[PDB]
Amino acid sequence: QIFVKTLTGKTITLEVESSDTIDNVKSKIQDKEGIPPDQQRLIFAGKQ
Amino acid sequence: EVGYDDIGGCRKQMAQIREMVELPLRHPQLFKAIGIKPPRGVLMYGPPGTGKTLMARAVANETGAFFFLINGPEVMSKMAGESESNLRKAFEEAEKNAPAIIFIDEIDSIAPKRDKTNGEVERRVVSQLLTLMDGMKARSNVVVIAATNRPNSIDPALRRFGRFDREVDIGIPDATGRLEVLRIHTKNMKLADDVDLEALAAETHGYVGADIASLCSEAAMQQIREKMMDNFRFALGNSNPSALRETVVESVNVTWDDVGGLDEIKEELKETVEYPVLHPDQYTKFGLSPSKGVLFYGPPGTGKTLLAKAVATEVSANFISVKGPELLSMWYGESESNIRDIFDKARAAAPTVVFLDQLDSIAKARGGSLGDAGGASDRVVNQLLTEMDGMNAKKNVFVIGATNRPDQIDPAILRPGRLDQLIYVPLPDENARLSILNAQLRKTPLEPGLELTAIAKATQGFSGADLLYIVQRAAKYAIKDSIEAHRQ
Amino acid sequence: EVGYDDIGGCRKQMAQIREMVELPLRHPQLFKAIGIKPPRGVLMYGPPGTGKTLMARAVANETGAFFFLINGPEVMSKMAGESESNLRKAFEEAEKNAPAIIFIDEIDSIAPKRDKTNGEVERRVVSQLLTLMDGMKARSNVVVIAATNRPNSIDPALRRFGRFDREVDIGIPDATGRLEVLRIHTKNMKLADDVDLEALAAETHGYVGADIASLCSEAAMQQIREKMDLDSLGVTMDNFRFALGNSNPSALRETVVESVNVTWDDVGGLDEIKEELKETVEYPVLHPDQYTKFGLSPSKGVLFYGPPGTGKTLLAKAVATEVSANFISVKGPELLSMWYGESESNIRDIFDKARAAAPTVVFLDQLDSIAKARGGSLGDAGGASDRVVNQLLTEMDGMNAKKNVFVIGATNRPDQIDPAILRPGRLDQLIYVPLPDENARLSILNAQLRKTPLEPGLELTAIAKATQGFSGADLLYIVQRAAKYAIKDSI
Amino acid sequence: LSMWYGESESNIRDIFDKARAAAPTVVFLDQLDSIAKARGGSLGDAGGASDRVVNQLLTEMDGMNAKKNV
Amino acid sequence: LSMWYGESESNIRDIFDKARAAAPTVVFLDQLDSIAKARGGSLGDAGGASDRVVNQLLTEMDGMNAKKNVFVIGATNRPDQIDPAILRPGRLDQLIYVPLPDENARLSILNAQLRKTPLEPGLELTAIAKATQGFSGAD
Amino acid sequence: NGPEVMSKMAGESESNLRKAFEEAEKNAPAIIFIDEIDSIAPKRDKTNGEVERRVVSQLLTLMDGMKAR
Amino acid sequence: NGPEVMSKMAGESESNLRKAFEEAEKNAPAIIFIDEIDSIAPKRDKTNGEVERRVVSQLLTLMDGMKAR
Amino acid sequence: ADIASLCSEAAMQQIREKMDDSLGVTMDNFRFALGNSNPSALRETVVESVNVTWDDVGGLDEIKEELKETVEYPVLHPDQYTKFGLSPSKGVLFYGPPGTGKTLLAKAVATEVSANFISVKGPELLSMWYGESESNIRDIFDKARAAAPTVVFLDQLDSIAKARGGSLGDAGGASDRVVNQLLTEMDGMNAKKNV
Amino acid sequence: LSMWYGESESNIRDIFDKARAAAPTVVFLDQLDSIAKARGGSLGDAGGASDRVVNQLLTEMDGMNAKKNV
Amino acid sequence: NGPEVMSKMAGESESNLRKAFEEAEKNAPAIIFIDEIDSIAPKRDKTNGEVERRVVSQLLTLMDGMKAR
Ligand SMILES: Nc1ncnc2c1ncn2[C@@H]1O[C@H](COP(=O)(O)OP(=O)(O)OP(=O)(O)O)[C@@H](O)[C@H]1O
Ligand SMILES: Nc1ncnc2c1ncn2[C@@H]1O[C@H](COP(=O)(O)OP(=O)(O)OP(=O)(O)O)[C@@H](O)[C@H]1O
Ligand SMILES: Nc1ncnc2c1ncn2[C@@H]1O[C@H](COP(=O)(O)OP(=O)(O)OP(=O)(O)O)[C@@H](O)[C@H]1O
Ligand SMILES: Nc1ncnc2c1ncn2[C@@H]1O[C@H](COP(=O)(O)OP(=O)(O)OP(=O)(O)O)[C@@H](O)[C@H]1O
Repeated sequence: QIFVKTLTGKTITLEVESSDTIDNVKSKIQDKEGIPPDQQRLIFAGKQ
Repeated sequence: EVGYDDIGGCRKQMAQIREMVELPLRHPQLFKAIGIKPPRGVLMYGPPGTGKTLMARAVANETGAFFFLINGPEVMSKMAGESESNLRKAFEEAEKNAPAIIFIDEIDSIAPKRDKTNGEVERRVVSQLLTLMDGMKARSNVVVIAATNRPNSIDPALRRFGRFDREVDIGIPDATGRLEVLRIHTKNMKLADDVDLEALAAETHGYVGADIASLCSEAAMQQIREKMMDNFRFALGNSNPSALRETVVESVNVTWDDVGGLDEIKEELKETVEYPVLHPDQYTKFGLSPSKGVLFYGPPGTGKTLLAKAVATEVSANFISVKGPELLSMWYGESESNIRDIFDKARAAAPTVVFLDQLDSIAKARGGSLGDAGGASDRVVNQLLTEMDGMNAKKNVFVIGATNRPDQIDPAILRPGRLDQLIYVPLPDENARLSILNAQLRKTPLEPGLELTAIAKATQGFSGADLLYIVQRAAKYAIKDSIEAHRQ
Repeated sequence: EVGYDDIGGCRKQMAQIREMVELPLRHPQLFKAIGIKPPRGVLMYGPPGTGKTLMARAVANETGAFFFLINGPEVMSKMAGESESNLRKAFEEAEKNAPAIIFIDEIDSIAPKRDKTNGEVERRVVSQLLTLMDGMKARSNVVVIAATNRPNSIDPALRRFGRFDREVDIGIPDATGRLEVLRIHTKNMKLADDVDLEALAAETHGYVGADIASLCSEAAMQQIREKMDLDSLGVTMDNFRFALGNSNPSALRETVVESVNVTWDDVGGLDEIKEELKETVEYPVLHPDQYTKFGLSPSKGVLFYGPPGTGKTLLAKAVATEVSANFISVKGPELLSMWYGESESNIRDIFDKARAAAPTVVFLDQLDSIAKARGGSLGDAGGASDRVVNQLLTEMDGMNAKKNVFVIGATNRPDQIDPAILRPGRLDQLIYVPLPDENARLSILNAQLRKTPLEPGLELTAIAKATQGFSGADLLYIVQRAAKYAIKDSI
Repeated sequence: LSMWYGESESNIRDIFDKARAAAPTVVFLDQLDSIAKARGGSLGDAGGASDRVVNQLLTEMDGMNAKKNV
Repeated sequence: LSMWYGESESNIRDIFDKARAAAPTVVFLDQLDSIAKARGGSLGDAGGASDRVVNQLLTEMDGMNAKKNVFVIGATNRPDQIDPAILRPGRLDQLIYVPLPDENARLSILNAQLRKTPLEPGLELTAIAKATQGFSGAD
Repeated sequence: NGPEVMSKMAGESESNLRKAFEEAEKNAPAIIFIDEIDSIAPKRDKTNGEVERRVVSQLLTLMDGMKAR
Repeated sequence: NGPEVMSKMAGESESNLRKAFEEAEKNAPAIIFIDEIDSIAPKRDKTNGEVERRVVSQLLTLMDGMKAR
Repeated sequence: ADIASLCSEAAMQQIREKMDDSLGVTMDNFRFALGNSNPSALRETVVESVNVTWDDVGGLDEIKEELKETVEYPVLHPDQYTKFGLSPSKGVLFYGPPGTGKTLLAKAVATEVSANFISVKGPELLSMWYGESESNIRDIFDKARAAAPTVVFLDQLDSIAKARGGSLGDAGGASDRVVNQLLTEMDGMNAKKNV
Repeated sequence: LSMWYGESESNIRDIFDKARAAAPTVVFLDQLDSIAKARGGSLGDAGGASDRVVNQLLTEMDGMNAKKNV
Repeated sequence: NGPEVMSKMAGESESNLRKAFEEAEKNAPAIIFIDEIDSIAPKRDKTNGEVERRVVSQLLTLMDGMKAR
């Protein structure tokens, strides 16, 4: 004719937010982004 | 594209809504002449599926204003960083294209209450709504409309002042309310002349407005299947009504005609539970209004609960069907607490009849002994000595009580502050035996040669439930008379 | 923007709070050549709707200082301890501009007392606020004010010398303070000749100020309700009377805490207990120095027991009307909780509100569920029914005598109660309430006949002479039976 | 039975919902000499608990859905 | 026990260990029927919910010596409602019983609690105390 | 200070502790006063997350490195 | 499958849900088979937290605007 | 794996008292490993079959043939119970003077049937708590189905007439959670692996 | 043996490591009538000592041989 | 040492443990003395966690996995 009562407790979280390895950024630089319409980029030649 | 004429029942509340969200938007200069600011927040509640989301879309298309929508369980499921910017984007876009309304639904999922079970987020989103709503009142044509299911799980900081001050209670419709939505949902189905509308609405008696679209499509699908129109009664036997396993059950439609006799109880129940709920103008100048408690005692099977659902369907109010051992008593403290929220629910849905059975246990709760329980059946009567007379003039509730042992009545429960009106339910005499049994074989297509006066002469000390076995045995052998009629 | 004249009713607390903000900023030379340092923290606390954030914005715009705002649930992070970096970010930004003022509302939401959590990041959040306020060596630059609702849920480390001292309670404007609130809100609305603000504050008990602004707005809704739709509306006296009954006061949290609108002569008979009730808290409040002169503490508790229905709810709530003190309403097993550890702290917060709302009136009903003189029935469980009675017997002894604390009883069983419950010094006067005789049962029916227009041809003592040992509630059953027997033809 | 206190009435109505969901079902109550014997004879502490356990099935006999062939 | 985790005897651990570090410090103990009533009995606690109260009250007795000035006083209204291991030998070998004040002591009680009063000495306080036989100092 | 450490991102509270003890011994004599150390090192049964274990083991390692007088 | 698509991100499970219904529109008749509804929509009596009600609100949203053919 | 630690620890003790090819390992090094062993599997019922003969006990030869005519015939061929429509036995009993060597009688029944033997203790029906008196007595039963053929031993069967009406609020699985399941678990067999 | 849960059997685990790793050992328990309140009394003809600590005691006190010197 | 492993994160602590066993293999005979194994390997069943089976599972496949005599 009796009872059992017990509560609980929690811990939410911690974070660091660590990212961006160096090998991904070196590949991130050597690319293209697009050029409007007529914004050619050119070639050039010389030094015969 | 819905309009004003698509829903009814809450027309008394629909008229006061049209002066709350259309009058400050169409005429904002009327509040300038009176000086005060127009109200910003009005919320709605009730059972879900009475058209809470369809009501906001009806008044939006009938005004031509901007209609912004933020869903409850959608924007709160993010990682507590984009919800505060979505609410900042909500009020900024509504200010740009004024006049505008803002409809939100399921605000209990956004704004819960603070309780002992801490561990949720419960912050950073509703506090963003607090600092956003208290401003913006520089005669801007913007209003916010909230919608929820449980109106008491909301945080009390919202319903204080200036944020959500006006409330409306769109509940279940009446018998004429379901009759109006039956004509709406059957405007396109080519029915015949055999269907009824008043009898089809009266045979439902507990159906929420979302069921009317489902019950019409179930009967229409049955009519399609017979090609390779009274199929509405087939749809009630197949489909389950909404609010399935709650305390709002209504499936037995026994009225005061189907129950006979006991004229010292029918007029003595009309004196107490129909007079303050219909004519309260005389009760405010002739003492205190309500006569809540009433007791029923007598022999077993004397017709106690036969009149329980009969009075509950006469005024068409709610019927709290709490059984005898409903004090579940899983521990030591919740056994006195689970009886209090059902009393507060009776005050919210007032007037509403509440039923109990044999909960008088303070005569056995003597002081200073050894044989006793661990906190139940001796301290739950101390809660019964303080939660029964918790009355209010704006509710006029009433509670019935049926027992079969009037010798164990507590000396503190037979009091005018408790259930005081005790009425002995006697045996049905020779005049009441005909009034009970003839109303029960009304559904039987019987022959009129057999009169029940011979049954009343053969039953002298029989109860009415024992007479119900006689018409059951007469019907069970009429089934056997019908079984041996189609095989030959 | 609002100003100093924007809010009234708290004129004593306005002049008190104006000293600690103007003197460190306008004339700081008074703190020189006196040795001491000007304080920083001001603590406001009270019920919601009293105008805590209104008083904070009014003192900011009237001085032109660098006002700042720190919200409770906003700056509370779980990422990497960002709440500890954003509190010190707000302190250095307020230190860059002189003079400045910051405001932290709902300070109980940010790092409360550790009776529940005790292990989360909020233990290290409050200790960040300890070293931030104590490291404010910049004299006469930053003044911090705070606002909350419960001063007992906060950690007691804030109430110290350095960070947060000089607390002030924003009370309830009862001494014609609601007239000043009605003068502010109704000065912009168009008025008529029949209205009078003096005939509104006397009937609005409580009414901290937020519902008064809701009352004049709802009275404007009743005025525009009759317009079916160049315009002259005004107001009337019936609009405020419509807003009294058709709108609830601040009682959505608890149903009745103030009164039930009774008086002295609503209990039938019992003129002897009306004389003995004048030795209760009506007596020693207006003269408390006589007990210090006579060198003895007053009476602490009077106990009552007897037949049920003889005035243990009418006289129990008549004390809340004869002095209009800070009444509370608590039931017997409603104090009993479902958790075992809450069994001793639930009486603690009730008694802590009694010493904080002095003068107050408390009561008890059905102490047989609370006393339990055997001390727990069987045992064997994780929790027992023995700490609920052994805590109030010691906590009621550890109270100050000059703080208007007392108890009054209402029971029906004189055997379940413990002998130490009826101990002198805690519950002194063993007064059994009696059944009324034939000389007192005439005014029992007259308690209901005061408000109803009874015909004088009917004899008042003819119905009262049918009682030969009845109770005081039984004559209410006659007028309740007559409430449904008088009409009978008007349907 | 009622081992602790009130631990039988919750274990009576817990089978009525699944008796009508997976219909046709029947329920076979057997050996009622432990419940249906105590109405006004046993007046002890176990008799006070006997008055709390017999009204659960007495109200469930007429409170059950009789149209779900149970 | 206000907190359900940890703060049951940890609020007493800074009373036991600091009594020998911050000596002299007198610790008073009362309300004995609300700490170890059902837990120390023959039936005890079954489940491990709150049986963590009768352990630190006993294991801090043998671990404490009389090096510094420590002093504890136990007082209750029911001496038999406490666990008998609190009355173990070596720690409670001196049992002092405070009796009921007799007729020669009840008259000086009325002269003690009437200290700061303007009492007229012409009356007899013995005649009030002579009618008190079963009436204690509370009466 | 106590609460001022551990409020960093991406795990640099250990480098702020390693540079604290390294820069002190470069210009000896030095005094390292750790104020509010109870907000840094709780017990192992009340641990919170993973960055609380990372700063109590950094402090226990770096405390043993001062045996060079 | 129920626990398969919902185990991805919130934006990832939405993109697979949105691209499946627009694919089913252009090849009518089509059958969209969903399994294990109980893992996506459990009862709300003690299941605290709000991560399950995000995806089931999008299922009832996309089941509406497909009325005609 | 414990054998692998037994041979290494006994050989290591032989190296200790040699230096202080001249090596030799005697039996007494393994006798030192017997007194220094590590019993790991202790909280599990014995699954191994035994080889004790019926002539180890004296007398009672009239009851060994009655048990041999009931259970060791259908385990080789169960066609005798199906040619006339019968069922095998579910539970046997022994009663008389207590503790007179009924454990070794329970050991010897697993030899004429050529099967294993499971030794469940007597007062374990009351010593096990709530859940332990129900789930643990059926967690060995399906384990006995995987280890078929086998036999299970029970003792102190006089609790059915004293622990039937369990309604007290002090005991857990020792009062009422035994009588509610022995009527079901004894008839809850599959009649195909012969437990 | 009257400590918190989980440590009430680890103390008897140390005397079993003293039977193996720190041999010899001597075990001694005094005042066997006070421990009967924790062990429990067997009543009637069907009883037993349903105790938390006697399961770890009685099983490993007989499994150790005479060479471990228990 | 014990707490110097837990002062780093999960990535570099496993790389430092692998480097210690490789240099001792070519320098046979060698003694790889580790200290404070309770901080690395506590009782796991009382706190069923993520990092309580991270560094000890990396050690167990490296301790039982090595075989070069
Ligand atoms: N007057 C009316 N009363 C009740 N139901 C109506 C009415 N008019 C239409 N209905 C039907 O009921 C449905 C309205 O349900 P609704 O869209 O409001 O769901 P809900 O669950 O109430 O909304 P929410 O998700 O916000 O709770 C419609 O689909 C419509 O067919
Ligand atoms: N006016 C009446 N008089 C007698 N019997 C009636 C009457 N009306 C209905 N009955 C029959 O009696 C039964 C009512 O049983 P109910 O359990 O509600 O009361 P009861 O028989 O007194 O039971 P209890 O003794 O437990 O209160 C119904 O099944 C019905 O057929
Ligand atoms: N002088 C005044 N005293 C009391 N109330 C006032 C006064 N002037 C206006 N009010 C009303 O009281 C309300 C002020 O409440 P406020 O906005 O401060 O809520 P609060 O709960 O005190 O703030 P916080 O959320 O910071 O605690 C206003 O809405 C206003 O209508
Ligand atoms: N002076 C009076 N004497 C007796 N009865 C009165 C008096 N004045 C009013 N009454 C009536 O008696 C009733 C008072 O009963 P009350 O609420 O005290 O019940 P109670 O059983 O005494 O309270 P409790 O539950 O605490 O025992 C009221 O309903 C009221 O109508």
